[PDB]
Amino acid sequence: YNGFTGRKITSQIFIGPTYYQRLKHMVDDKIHSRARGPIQILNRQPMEG
DNA sequence: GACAGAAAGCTCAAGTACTTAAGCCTGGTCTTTACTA
Repeated sequence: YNGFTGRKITSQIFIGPTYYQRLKHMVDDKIHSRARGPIQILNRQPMEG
């Protein structure tokens, strides 16, 4: 049944329990932004990493 | 003066030196100086 309106769904959906894994990769460890931060010593260019 | 031989020359196959080798990103760990003097 549709969660929003309560109407039945015309197609019949395949459902069941399946074993799922959470992986090490998370967005909080990958999100990054830069604006006039640290400057490399030799090239006077933005840092790496 | 006509031939042949010995010449410098020239070109053409093998061998050698040198080059590049995807893009971005995240971590971790280790180490710069150990050894003779």
